[PDB]
Amino acid sequence: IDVEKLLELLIKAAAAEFTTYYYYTILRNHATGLEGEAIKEIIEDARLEDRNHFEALVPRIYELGGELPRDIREFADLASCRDAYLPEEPTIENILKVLLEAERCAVGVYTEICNYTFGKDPRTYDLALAILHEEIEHEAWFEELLTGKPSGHFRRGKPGESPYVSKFLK
Amino acid sequence: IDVEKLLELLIKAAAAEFTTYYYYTILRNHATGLEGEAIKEIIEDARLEDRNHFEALVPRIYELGGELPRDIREFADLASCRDAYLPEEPTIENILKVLLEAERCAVGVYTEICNYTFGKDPRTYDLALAILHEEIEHEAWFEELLTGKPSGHFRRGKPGESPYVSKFLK
Amino acid sequence: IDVEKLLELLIKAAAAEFTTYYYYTILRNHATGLEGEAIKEIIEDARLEDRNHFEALVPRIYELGGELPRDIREFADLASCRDAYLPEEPTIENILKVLLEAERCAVGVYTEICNYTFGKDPRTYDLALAILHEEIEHEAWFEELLTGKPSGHFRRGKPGESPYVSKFLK
Amino acid sequence: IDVEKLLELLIKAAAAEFTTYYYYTILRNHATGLEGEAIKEIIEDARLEDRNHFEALVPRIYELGGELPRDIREFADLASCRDAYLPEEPTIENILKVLLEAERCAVGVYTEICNYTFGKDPRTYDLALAILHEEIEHEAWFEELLTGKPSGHFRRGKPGESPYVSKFLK
Amino acid sequence: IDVEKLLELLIKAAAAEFTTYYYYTILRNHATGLEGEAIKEIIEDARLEDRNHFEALVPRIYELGGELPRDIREFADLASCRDAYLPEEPTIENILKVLLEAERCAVGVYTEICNYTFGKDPRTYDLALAILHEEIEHEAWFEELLTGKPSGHFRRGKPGESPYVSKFLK
Amino acid sequence: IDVEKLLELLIKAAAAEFTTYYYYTILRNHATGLEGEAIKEIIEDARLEDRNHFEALVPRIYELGGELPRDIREFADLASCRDAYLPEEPTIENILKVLLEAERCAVGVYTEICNYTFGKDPRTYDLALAILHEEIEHEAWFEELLTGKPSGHFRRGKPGESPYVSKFLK
Amino acid sequence: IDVEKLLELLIKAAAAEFTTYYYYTILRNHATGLEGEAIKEIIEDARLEDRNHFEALVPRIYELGGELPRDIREFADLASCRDAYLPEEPTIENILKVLLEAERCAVGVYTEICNYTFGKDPRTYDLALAILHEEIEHEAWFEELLTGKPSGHFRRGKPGESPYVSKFLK
Amino acid sequence: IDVEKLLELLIKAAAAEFTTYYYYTILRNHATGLEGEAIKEIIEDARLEDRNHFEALVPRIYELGGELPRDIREFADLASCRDAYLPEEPTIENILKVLLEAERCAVGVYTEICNYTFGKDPRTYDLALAILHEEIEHEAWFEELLTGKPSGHFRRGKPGESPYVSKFLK
Amino acid sequence: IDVEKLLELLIKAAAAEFTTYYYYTILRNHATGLEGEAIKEIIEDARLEDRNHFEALVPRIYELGGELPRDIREFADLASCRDAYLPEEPTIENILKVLLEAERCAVGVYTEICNYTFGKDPRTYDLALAILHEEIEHEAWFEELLTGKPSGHFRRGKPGESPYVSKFLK
Amino acid sequence: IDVEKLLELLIKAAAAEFTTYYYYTILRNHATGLEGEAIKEIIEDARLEDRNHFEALVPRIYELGGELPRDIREFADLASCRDAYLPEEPTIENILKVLLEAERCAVGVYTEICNYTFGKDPRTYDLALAILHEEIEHEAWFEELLTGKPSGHFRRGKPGESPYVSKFLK
Amino acid sequence: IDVEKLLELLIKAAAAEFTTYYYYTILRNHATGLEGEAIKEIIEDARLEDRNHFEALVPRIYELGGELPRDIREFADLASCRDAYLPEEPTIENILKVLLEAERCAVGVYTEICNYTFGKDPRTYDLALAILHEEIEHEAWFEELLTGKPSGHFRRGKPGESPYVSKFLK
Amino acid sequence: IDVEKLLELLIKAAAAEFTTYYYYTILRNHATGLEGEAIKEIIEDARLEDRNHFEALVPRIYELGGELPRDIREFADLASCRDAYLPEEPTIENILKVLLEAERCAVGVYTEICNYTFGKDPRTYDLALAILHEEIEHEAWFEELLTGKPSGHFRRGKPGESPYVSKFLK
Ligand SMILES: [Fe+3]
Ligand SMILES: [Fe+3]
Ligand SMILES: [Fe+3]
Ligand SMILES: [Fe+3]
Ligand SMILES: [Fe+3]
Ligand SMILES: [Fe+3]
Ligand SMILES: [Fe+3]
Ligand SMILES: [Fe+3]
Repeated sequence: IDVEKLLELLIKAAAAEFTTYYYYTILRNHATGLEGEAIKEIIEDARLEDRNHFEALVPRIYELGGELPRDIREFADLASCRDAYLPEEPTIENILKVLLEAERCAVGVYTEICNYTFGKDPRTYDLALAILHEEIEHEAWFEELLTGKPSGHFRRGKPGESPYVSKFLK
Repeated sequence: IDVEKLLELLIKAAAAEFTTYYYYTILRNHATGLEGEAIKEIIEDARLEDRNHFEALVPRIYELGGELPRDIREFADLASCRDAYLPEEPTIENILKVLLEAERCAVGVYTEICNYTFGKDPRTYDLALAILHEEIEHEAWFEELLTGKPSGHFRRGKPGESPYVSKFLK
Repeated sequence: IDVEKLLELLIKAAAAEFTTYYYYTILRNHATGLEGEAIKEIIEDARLEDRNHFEALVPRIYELGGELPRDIREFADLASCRDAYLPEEPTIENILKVLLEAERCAVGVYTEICNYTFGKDPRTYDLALAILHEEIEHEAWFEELLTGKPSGHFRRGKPGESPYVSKFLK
Repeated sequence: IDVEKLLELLIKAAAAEFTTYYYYTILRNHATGLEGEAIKEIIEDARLEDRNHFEALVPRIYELGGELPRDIREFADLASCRDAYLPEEPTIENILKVLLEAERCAVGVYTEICNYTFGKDPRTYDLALAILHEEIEHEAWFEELLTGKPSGHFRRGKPGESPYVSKFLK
Repeated sequence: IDVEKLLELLIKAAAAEFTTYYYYTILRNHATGLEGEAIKEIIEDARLEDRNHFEALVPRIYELGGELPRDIREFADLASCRDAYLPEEPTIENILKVLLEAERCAVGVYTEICNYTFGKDPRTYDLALAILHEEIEHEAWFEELLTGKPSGHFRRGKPGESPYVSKFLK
Repeated sequence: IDVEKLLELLIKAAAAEFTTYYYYTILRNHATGLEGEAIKEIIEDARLEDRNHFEALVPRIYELGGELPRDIREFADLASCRDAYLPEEPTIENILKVLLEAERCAVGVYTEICNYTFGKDPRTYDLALAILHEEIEHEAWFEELLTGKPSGHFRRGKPGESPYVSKFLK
Repeated sequence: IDVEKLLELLIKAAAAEFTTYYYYTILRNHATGLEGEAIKEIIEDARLEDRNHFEALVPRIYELGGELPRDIREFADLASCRDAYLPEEPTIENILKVLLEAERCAVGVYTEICNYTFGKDPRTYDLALAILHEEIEHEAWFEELLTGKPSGHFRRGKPGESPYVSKFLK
Repeated sequence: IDVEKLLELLIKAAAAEFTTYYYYTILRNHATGLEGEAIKEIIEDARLEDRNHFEALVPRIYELGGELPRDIREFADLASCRDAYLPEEPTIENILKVLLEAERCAVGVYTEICNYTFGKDPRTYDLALAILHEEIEHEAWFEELLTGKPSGHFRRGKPGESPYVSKFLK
Repeated sequence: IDVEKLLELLIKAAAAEFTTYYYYTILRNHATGLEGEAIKEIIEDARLEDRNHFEALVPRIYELGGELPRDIREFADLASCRDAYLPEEPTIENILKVLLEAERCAVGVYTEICNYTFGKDPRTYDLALAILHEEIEHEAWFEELLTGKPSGHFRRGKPGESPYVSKFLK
Repeated sequence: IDVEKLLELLIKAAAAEFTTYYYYTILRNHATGLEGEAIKEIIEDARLEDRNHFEALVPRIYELGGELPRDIREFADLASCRDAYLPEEPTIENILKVLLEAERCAVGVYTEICNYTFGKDPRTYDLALAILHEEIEHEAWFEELLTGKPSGHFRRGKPGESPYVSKFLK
Repeated sequence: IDVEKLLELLIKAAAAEFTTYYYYTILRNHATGLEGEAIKEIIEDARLEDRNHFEALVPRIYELGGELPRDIREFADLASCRDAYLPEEPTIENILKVLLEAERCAVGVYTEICNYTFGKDPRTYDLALAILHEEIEHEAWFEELLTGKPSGHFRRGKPGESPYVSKFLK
Repeated sequence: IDVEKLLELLIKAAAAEFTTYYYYTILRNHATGLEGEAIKEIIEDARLEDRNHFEALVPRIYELGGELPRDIREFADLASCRDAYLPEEPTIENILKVLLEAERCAVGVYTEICNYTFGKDPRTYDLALAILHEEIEHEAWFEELLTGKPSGHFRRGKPGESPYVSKFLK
């Protein structure tokens, strides 16, 4: 494995998770009214688990000899996803669209990392797989709410449970 | 008490609970969208408690000298209720209709067993009464969601609590 | 501080909390249907915390040399708020209107008590402040549900948590 | 069963429990001195369990198609017991007399409901029986304290345990 | 109900439970070897739950105006069962025979009490029913071990759980 | 990956787990006598974990765009294993034979799914691997009991622990 | 050590604890009125810990090759203490006298066993010492209540804690 | 704020709490007999919470640049209260008099500190307020026991709970 | 109070906390070697509590009618503190210098907010006071490590305890 | 006490415990079949508690100025017991013979240490006594399984409880 | 035993523990800087356990008919150790010297008490032994930190665990 | 896969873990002084997790048809690592060198096993991967302490947590 490339991938994914922890706060606060109370706890579940994803990526970055960038704006500019901005018309459907685009991008990032470390770096692969479980379940929550396609998921009992990444957490 | 008749009643009710544990899984997965997120945890609450009802009926069946049937298809064909099939147009209102018919039938089954063992078999009566509490509360949840008639119930804190049948559970 | 005036304020506020514990029960039971399941746990959260507010006001009343009135009808007639009556047309929006008027009055009562005991009676001030936190958060829940204005609150994990008044509770 | 009669009985008993939750607060605060510290926790135990009795009666009332009355004064005027007023000479013995009259009336109310729903409405019967256990134990506590007749009861570990009605509570 | 007769029944049953708590200790210690390790935890489960049965009968005896007899030998001589003596040849099969005779007698005692208080004394009936659940499950454990007839019971997780009588325990 | 083939494999394996949850109940109840008490908790451990396997397979099926079949008999007819029928001579050795054939088939099913999704679908692979851990340990328990070959496993502390699949459970 | 003598001492002390568990039940129920509520929890604390003393003595008896006697009346007749009979005039002071005589005898029994096994049988010595701690604290509770001599003890948080003998308990 | 003056106040109050932790031990041990068992747990509650007050004052003293005095006798000589000496005639009423004088002095000390840091040092003010809550509740317990004036307080569940100062404790 | 000014103050302080949560991660990772292991848990304690400070500021911002800025770079540019950059020579002493400058600035920010809302906005004042407690204790930890001045603080038991702000957290 | 002799005794006993932790693993894995499932948890209980014995001996060795030997083979060669080798014919009875010889030797080792430190080194004596309790109970388990002599012991609830040595453990 | 001599020894040792609880607070606060953070939790562990030693000595003093002295200065003047004064040059090494002298004196005090009550007063002996365990482990912590001699101890998980004296604590 | 080769690898790795559990005890005890207290808990964390690694390897060895060797010296001679001997000059830096060589060897062993079972034996691969996570984190702890290279790890909350291997543990 070319380890500088994996370090770029991992830093970009961790910037995606950190920015996501911010933008989801904003999105959570605008899920308002009767429809929004339905999706608020789900946004909060995804936001806390994603910040846990950041908390799991950083130790692996420093394991491989990389560092987080000096400036937090450099970090934000490195995000592998685009910013989950609040829509101009922040309806519940428009917000769900933004959240679904974010978790679809996140699934792709971690699929890319797993397809990079498969049979080559088992620790990073296992970590990217653990985050990929939770990003797939994030995408399913928001795609069932926005489109109605049944994907059989439930709401975590408490936000930030992160059942698949917890063994990388303290 | 004619104990073969009570054994038929109890086996038929346990087949109702086992099939219900399956069909409610299917119904749970199709409660989708913004309206469905409202009723999903309630379907899950009823599904887990009903499978707990099966888990409480089987020991009493073997107490009285009966057995579950050899083949699982024989068992399913013995269900005292009709199959809670997914409706052809699986809207939230049509699904609530199916769930309400299932829990109304279940209330009738356990009313029948209690009216059979009253003053005659106190253990089976107490057990049928404990399940009857939870089936009455299932019916009330779904009738408040479908019709709006206030029956004063809340959502269990965690699915499968089964507060009335727990003392028959392990 | 004129302590008979503070005792009137505190008794009137405790009658507001006790009556509110009753009327919110009624309002909780009529939050029915698909929209009402969304607001039921929020009504229950506010009802239990408000009865906890009564449970915190009574010890301070007897600290200052006051008593609850002999007759429970005298007590109800002393409520600093108006009765959160069930609306003639008990829709979800009309019920939210009633709940929001009740929690807006409650915020005003406890603002008045804090503006009375500020720098003068620190124990009563701290207690009125603790209740005022929870009444402000009640008002925000119901104003976000009724109007959509984002005020950034979540649902307590379990009803009656009363995180700000708990240190006055047993 | 004539269900309007059972609804009257159940509403009157729930008004008895709600008023009792108020009047026992007052009685608790006047159990003072060296003798009163002995009976205070017992008054608190009975007060919290009785308010739990109210919390268990209301869901059954709305199950059967009844409602709590619109006005809280109507409710108080419906109490099946007389008001546990603070005695004119509020000695420990006079207060125990009042508490014993209240719990003797409560035992009679729930005996009446059980004698009404026996073999006829098993859910309401089971609920009235669960409250009747705790009202019998309330009467025994206060009759042992006032007269010395041994009835073999202990103090609940924590107030409001309600071991017999808990399965109807949330 | 003739209450002196019910007091005799209840005192005799409580002597049965107290003596049983002793004799089961002895029987537990002689369940030795490879076969006995299988039945030891089951003997211990039944012994602790039976002593819990004594702990639940005594408060009801003093509720009804009765007392335990002055002398512990009078008490032992009042046991409604015969003494679960260690067999002359204390094999695992002979010990199981003794345990099964004891729990069959206990089922009969509590069936007799329930058939006495049915529709007449609901508190004592509920208590006798709760003990009767656990005595029926004791009989089933020992009859499955001695004869092999399937009655579908499992081993309690911890001895003395007493899931049916716990609400009468402190 | 041809996703309809993986959906067939996953539905067939989930029917195997659901039928197994039924048939193991029956097998559990006939593990009787002194020898059977030894294997009962082990049957119960495997039965509960297998029903947990069903509870983990269904969300992945609806993730991939599949559904459980409409009718529960269709589902049972799709089981990748043969029915763990009670043997004609239900001795402890014959029952162990049936249980060992069932868990050997289950190991083969999940080996097949893992050999299908390896390096191709990491979420389904991880899930099939988690179930495969527990099916390998089921096979080892029953092969040590039936043949005596040491495979170094212990009994789970509580049934249905499912230590490897729990992160897919709620 | 002459081990038959130590076995006599240990069997006599265990009969003292078993009879005490009975007689303290009776004494507990007659600690009535305002004064008795003060001493009831203390009687209950001593009763449960003493029955725990029986539960710790029996394993050591069977360790040393002894057995509990065949008949429970033989056992009661072997008690190293005299029977804590209910006094003819069962006042709170007379009951405290009886309880203090019982715990003074118990302190003497275990002092005798410790003075027997000192430097000779360390396991039995440690066990007799652990019971002797709790019997000394029982005597101090009852001597402070009856005479007022300060011995600095508090009430255990929950009855039957047995902090010194717990490591011999299961 | 003149910070040396606040440091004197805080050191004097912490010496009051440390000496109080000693003298309350002595007072606790002499609350003997039937009346004293009533007040013992209340003395223990106040003693442990007061030693917790010392544990909260010391970090704030070292925050502000002060130190505890070198010698423990200097410290004791700095106590803002007078020594809660055991009365010459240590009756329950005389001991309650001493305890009430101590907690009345403590309320005055912390009122003085709060009136010093109000709007000037918010951390010390909040800390002095938290201790002042618990000292007001100490005074109320002892004034209700000694005089009978109802102040509506209960006994903490466990000694040293310190619900208001706990957030300053470790 | 001019509420736009308080909203600026609160948004700037929340940007300080969010950036601090990032920069402290970086600082935590470079506290290396034998000296750094001493300060790592303290950096982690401060980092988690500061991110909790962000989690408490956002609900109050949306209460007062403000919002977090659309872009995360705008947010970072609004931080009331300067960026806790990793020093060019990242020794343990240089890192402690940076951490101490950050927590000294944070103490000043929250002193400014409290001096703004004192007697004017009690909810925001209480919140700013709760954060100010934890920022004062952060400054004391780092000033004791860097200079040796005794300020009497200990290490929180687990990172992110936030004992003073927890009642604002979920 | 000659402390080099006590250090030899303690090092030899700790080598006995460490080797025993290995050999019991092997013995545990060969307790197979229907008889072996009975004794497996008992072997596991003894193995974990014995490794806990090693964990308690090492701190006392370094207290007295001794060390564990440099090489792990030197350590194994110092074991005060002989190696609990797997028997050539590893039947359940032959394995029980080996386990009983090991725990009989262990009882003798710790009897020797206690007879060495009695009245001379109280810390080491107390530690050797705590291990001696658990070794006596190990011997009793295996002697009841192999010979049937009743010694009145039960199975620890969870392996490695070590109730007597836990206060020396971390 | 001459009990006045043992009472002197026990009162002097309890004054040593109480003064130590004060002086260790002071010593804890001056363990500053990078080296001091290493020893702070160890000082806190010893300080809390020593105050627990005081909490265990007082009940035994009042058991034997002794009392704590009337005045707290008399008590401090009775300390069996010398005052653990802050050194004139309070370096980490000088502070460790003071702490090691204090715990060496404490080991000698409790060795003296055990050598006094050996075979003569088993309760006091057991108590002095329990404190002597913890004082030996205190001495080992400080002697390993000051000199480097390996004595194999670890840091208690939480301060004031007091694993050996806890059974004397409430 | 050639299964005898994998059995050699797994037995050699389990001997590495068992010997490591011994040698780390020795290394832990010599991490003395002010610097050593910093690294002691980290040595203890690694030692307990490594012994947990042994506890996870043995069941997989007996799954695959292998056994631990008859003699514990044969086992030690099979260790895939070299013995982590105490250095001749046991400074903190020399001890860290030894620990880092041990965990670097362990990372290589488990990398070798994973590179052997990849896509071939998924259970053993998953197990070797779980141990490899914890061995990589062991190496990072010791390399950050010895060299200062930031690898972003923290100290486990309690020793032997083994977050990655726990699902293989009981
Ligand atoms: Fe993410
Ligand atoms: Fe059902
Ligand atoms: Fe019984
Ligand atoms: Fe006793
Ligand atoms: Fe104080
Ligand atoms: Fe901050
Ligand atoms: Fe000490
Ligand atoms: Fe390892």
